[PDB]
Amino acid sequence: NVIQDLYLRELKDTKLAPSTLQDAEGNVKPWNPPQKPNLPELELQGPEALKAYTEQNVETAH
Amino acid sequence: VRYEASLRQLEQRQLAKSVISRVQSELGNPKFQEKVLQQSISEIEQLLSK
Amino acid sequence: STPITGKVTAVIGAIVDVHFEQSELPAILNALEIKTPQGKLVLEVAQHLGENTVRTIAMDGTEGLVRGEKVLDTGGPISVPVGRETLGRIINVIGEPIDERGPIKSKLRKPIHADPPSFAEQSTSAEILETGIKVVDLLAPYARGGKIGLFGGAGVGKTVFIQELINNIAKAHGGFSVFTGVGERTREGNDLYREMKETGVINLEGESKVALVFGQMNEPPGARARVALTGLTIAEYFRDEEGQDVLLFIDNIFRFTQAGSEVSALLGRIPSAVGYQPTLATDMGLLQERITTTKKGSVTSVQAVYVPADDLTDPAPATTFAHLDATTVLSRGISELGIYPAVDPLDSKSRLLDAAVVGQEHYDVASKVQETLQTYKSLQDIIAILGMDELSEQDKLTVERARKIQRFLSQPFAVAEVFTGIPGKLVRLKDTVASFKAVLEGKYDNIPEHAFYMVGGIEDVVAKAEKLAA
Amino acid sequence: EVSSILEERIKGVSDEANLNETGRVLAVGDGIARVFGLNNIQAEELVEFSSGVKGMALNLEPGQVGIVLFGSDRLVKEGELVKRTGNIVDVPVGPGLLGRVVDALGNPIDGKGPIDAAGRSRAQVKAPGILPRRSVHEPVQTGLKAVDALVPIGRGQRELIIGDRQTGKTAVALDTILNQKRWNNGSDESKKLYCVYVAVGQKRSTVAQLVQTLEQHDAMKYSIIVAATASEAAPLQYLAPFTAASIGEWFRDNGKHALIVYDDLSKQAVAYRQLSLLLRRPPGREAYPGDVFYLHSRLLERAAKLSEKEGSGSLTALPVIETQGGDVSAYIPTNVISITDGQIFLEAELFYKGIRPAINVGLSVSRVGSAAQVKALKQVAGSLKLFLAQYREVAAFAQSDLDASTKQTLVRGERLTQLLKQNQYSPLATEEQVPLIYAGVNGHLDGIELSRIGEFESSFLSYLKSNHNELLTEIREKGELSKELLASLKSATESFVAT
Amino acid sequence: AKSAANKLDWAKVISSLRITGSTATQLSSFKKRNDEARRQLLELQSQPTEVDFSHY
Repeated sequence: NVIQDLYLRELKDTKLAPSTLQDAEGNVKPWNPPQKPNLPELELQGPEALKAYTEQNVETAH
Repeated sequence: VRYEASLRQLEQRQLAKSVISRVQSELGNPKFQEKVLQQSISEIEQLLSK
Repeated sequence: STPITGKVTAVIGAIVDVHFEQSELPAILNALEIKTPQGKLVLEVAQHLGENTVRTIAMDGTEGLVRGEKVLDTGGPISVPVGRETLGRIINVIGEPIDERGPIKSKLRKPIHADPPSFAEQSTSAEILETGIKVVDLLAPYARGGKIGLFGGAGVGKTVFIQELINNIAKAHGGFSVFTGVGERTREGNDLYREMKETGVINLEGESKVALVFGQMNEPPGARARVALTGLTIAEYFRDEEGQDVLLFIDNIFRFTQAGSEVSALLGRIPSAVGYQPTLATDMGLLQERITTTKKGSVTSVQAVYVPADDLTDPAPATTFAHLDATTVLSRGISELGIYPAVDPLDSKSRLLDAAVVGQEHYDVASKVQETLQTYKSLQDIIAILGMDELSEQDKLTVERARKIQRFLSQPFAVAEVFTGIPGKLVRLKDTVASFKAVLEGKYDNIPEHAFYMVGGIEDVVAKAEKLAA
Repeated sequence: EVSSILEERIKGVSDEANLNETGRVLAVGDGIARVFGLNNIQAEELVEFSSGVKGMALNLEPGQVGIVLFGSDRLVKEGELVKRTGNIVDVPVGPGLLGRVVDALGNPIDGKGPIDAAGRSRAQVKAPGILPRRSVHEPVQTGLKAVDALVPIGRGQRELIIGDRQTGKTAVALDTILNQKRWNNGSDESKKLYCVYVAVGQKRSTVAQLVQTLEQHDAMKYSIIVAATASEAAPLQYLAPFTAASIGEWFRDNGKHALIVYDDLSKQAVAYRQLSLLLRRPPGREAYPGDVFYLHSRLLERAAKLSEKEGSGSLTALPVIETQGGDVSAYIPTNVISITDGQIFLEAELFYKGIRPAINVGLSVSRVGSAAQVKALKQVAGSLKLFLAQYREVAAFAQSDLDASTKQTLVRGERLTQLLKQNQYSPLATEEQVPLIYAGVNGHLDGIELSRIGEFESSFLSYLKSNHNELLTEIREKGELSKELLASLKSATESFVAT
Repeated sequence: AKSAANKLDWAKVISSLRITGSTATQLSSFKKRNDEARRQLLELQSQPTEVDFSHY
């Protein structure tokens, strides 16, 4: 009755205003994709290492 | 997704002021008078059905 | 001025009956204002007695009231102001700054009779708060969104406990906190205000990651009931509207009970057991239910409770005991032993204090601690009559460990720089679990008892062992 | 849009003509509106206000009918028209409530929409008489060994769960529900106990955790959670066990079996206290209403094992009473203790001593006891009662230079005490419960170190599962132990004990 | 692989049984044990490689 009148009128005559998209961006964290787990260096180099490892070793006790 | 859910609530509050506006419109218009006459005859029919 | 004008008919203390005019009636839980040279007295409408005569409860003092005094009707449930400009000022019950940090720059106002969230809204807990306090962390770990409860004697450093918690956890947390003090000393209030300005959490040159709502005991009982409600609504605004998680702190919730009991009597309700309000359960319940972790936020209440004459068999503490999720018992005896923590370790219980959820190692360690202490307590009777010497070797090793553990639970606090002066120590959760495991294994049974006493973590215990040694 | 859908639903409500018998509130205070009007009104009739609040009408006085409002007074106002709903309390009953968390009226608070409801039946109804009784013998196995052997009960029967405040009181209860899954899976509807947990005055979060745990153990598919939460008001709480019982009648009437756990009547009492005091009725002993006994007696006598003649059905019940600091002399406990057919009494020392379950079996009793319980389990647990009895007496002799006889008792007894520990929220299958106790009976566990009891237990079970799963199936299916079966079982135990 | 890493670690405990000293034995065993435990914990902890877009 009044229900029908109120509804018909309410829906029709009052148009939704959807939110500002900019504000939505604000309320989310923006995020651009993370980059690189890195390439870590090749452990040990030169005949410094070779000599060190061969020579230093004798680390068995008597 | 969170802001989307918030927007659903916000839509309801947007629609809340729309209810207030529509209430003011019904009570403003001589629909206030003319639909009261409609209610009167509807009650006459209802009460006659008793 | 509303044409809803009522004339007082009876001033019989807080009960003030008003005689609103024909047809015009407010509604239960509404707010009436009576303009006075003592601001506006707020009357919360609590009954209708009909014939356009309502019966309402006073909040502000009722002295000088003229019987027949015109009463405007605000028309709705007492609405406080909420915002992020409520942060950093002491707001009294009637929503007025009593620290005079100028008028609150309200965004929104809300009623203080906001309804608790529904079952659907609640989001199931699993977060683990950690306070960096060894007893708490190990023996009753806290959870974010929890309902921590500081059951204890009268201010048995109860305030001191809250101060430590705020000092560590609040500052650590980026979110807001809400410190609400219901009926605590106005001396103590000034110290807290100064102190939290000092900790800078209240920064008057900036914003504040905490708000204060201090209602103190010198305010009529009716106002005392709705100090809690007032604070709660600010927290809801934070949880909901700002979305941010918080850590609520309320003090002391026995005052909330006591206040409610008093105005029940005035309201004429037949007093229940130990004079408590018949509506005690629901009042506590509304308060607790309102505080919850939702899919909008998380609120971690820490509610001080004063346990009269240290009897938890008293119905008011016992009812609260059910209603809370992370109980703590602060025993006088343990305070007297000089240990601060004053906690009763066997009586600490928390919603999160599981097995796997606290970690298998943590669980096992804690099971061992509990047994050791429980044994020590059991053997205390044997030691009492028979004597210490009639115990076994296994028992003696257990006693030695228990005394060491007892004093290893001692952890200095920053808020005992006003006591001892000794700077606080706070030990991270992982570190505590590891350190306690060692002690139990007896890896630190080569460390003196007093080198655990009133010193923090394992590094400190070892260091104090060296210190005592030389 | 959500806006359009909501509008559609509301729009689809129009036209009134139902209102007839009006009342007008004279004064509304304390949730006790007092109306002059509603001349013809049934007692505890549902009434719908102008605000829309619903009530029952406990006081029918000569000039006023004192409606009790179920809801908040926030929207209620004085002088209000009070339409007469015209129905004394009735609740949907049906199979749909399986897997439904519902509020007292029945409105799902888990929002699982419409309920498959095969009746609306009144909530306050009279209990099954003398003639509706068949002999009680049907096992109730909770998967907790102490309960199952030391204090077991039959279906349709009472038995209190009176114990220390929130010491996992709900946890002790929850263990049973999980064990009902095993039987539930089985087709037979005597093995389908359709459980009801009645959460009275309980936080929505706490019950959410309960619900979540139940979902995890998939127990929701025979579980019903009747919820009167802490927020839910005292009228709902007052009717909460009664309403729940009516649901139980439908299953029972169908000849099926079910288990209703009223948790906790201590909060029910307080709600009744709130109602009575507010209705200005004189309060009984310990400020708990005088006719609270009458409420409890009506509720607790509805649990019944029906006659074969009137169809064998049952409605097992397990009321939970929260001991206020271990007080069992309190008025609400004393009354309940008399009505109940058994008690289980949780004990704080035991909890502290890491005995979980913390049940003190001395102060646990069953008045149905051995009448129901597996015959097999009866055979191998007569000894257990006697052994434990000695262990209790010789318990205090545990604190020096001790007699060999006492010391032997202590060895057997201590191992048993460790054995009855069970990691809460894990129930055990009876066909493996019988073996564990059997081992203890054969005293082969005397030779097992206390710490190694736990490891032994699971290992023994696995050893039985691989090696002697013939035995496990035999124990299960025979449900009885022949001397030959006990022989073979002993051999298996010996063999495992050796390793 | 990972079974190699841990097997040689424990093997080296019993090799150090037969060769006195373990000065850098423990450092080799420790390193292979560490990264083995890290990758197994990585692969089992592993969140998806990409975002979903089915439901959300």
